[PDB]
Amino acid sequence: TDNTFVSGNCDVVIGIVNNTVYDPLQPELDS
Amino acid sequence: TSALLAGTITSGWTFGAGAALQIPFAMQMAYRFNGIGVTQNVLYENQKL
Repeated sequence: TDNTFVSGNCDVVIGIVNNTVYDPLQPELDS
Repeated sequence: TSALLAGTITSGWTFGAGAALQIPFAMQMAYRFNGIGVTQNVLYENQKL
């Protein structure tokens, strides 16, 4: 999320793909 | 002019700075918006427009 930003949805962008975007804050909530 | 146009369409702007390096025209218009100060999300929300 430090490299990519959130904008729009998936039903407009032509050629959009599916992948899990990593979150650096996500392993911080595990502790 | 056809050799310079085919490099502009298929390879973007990298064909003049070296070898022809291809990039899609949807990615070419999105990255030239960043040169003029436009966020690239404006393109894909209006690509049919």
